[PDB]
Amino acid sequence: SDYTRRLLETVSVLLKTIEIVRKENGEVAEVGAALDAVKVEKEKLQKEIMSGLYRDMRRLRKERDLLMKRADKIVDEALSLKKQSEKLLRKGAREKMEKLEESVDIMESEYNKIWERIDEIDDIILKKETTTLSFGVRELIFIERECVELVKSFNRELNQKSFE
Amino acid sequence: LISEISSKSLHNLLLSEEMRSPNVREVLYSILF
Amino acid sequence: WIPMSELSLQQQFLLVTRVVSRVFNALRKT
Repeated sequence: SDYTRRLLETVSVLLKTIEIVRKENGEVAEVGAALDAVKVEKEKLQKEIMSGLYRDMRRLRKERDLLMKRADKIVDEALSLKKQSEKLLRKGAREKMEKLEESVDIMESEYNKIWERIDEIDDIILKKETTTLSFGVRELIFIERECVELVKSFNRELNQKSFE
Repeated sequence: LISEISSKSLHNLLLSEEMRSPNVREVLYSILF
Repeated sequence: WIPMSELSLQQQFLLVTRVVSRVFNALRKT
């Protein structure tokens, strides 16, 4: 939550610029450079937030894809066990039959576990979306329009001052 | 879809200031065409 | 998301201008 703190220092610098241009009649280019610095720092902060978010998104999505790949491995193994049981049914060896069914049952248990972890990865993905996308970027955008409308209001006041 | 989320966040429509039905939208689209 | 089938004419103008602004920002660095 330090994004609003660094940006709050930035807009405090912007209000300092506003005061020093209001008192001693500074150049408009200084206020333009200040607003451009706020804009580029907001863009860099948004890029940092997006970089971290895409990093954890790649991590979460790669773990989810690893889970589906392991599910593919486990269903391939289950199909192999079913095929082996189907071939062994024609022979009449009943001792390995129970072992095969127990191995299929524990495959099914780990498959249900994989589904549970897939769900608890998906909702984590959704929450890590919504928290950052509702707090960070939106706070930056709101304060960005706030600071640029402060700059525009001061520029209108200066235009009124200069034409009289 | 890298910039699509930022585009979703950026849009400043929070001032509605509209103050009917989507059928009216269709007939007005025809009028505009 | 609030899909575009409920917006206004000037709001759709805002959408197309933000699209063209992103395109211009992408292409102006050349």
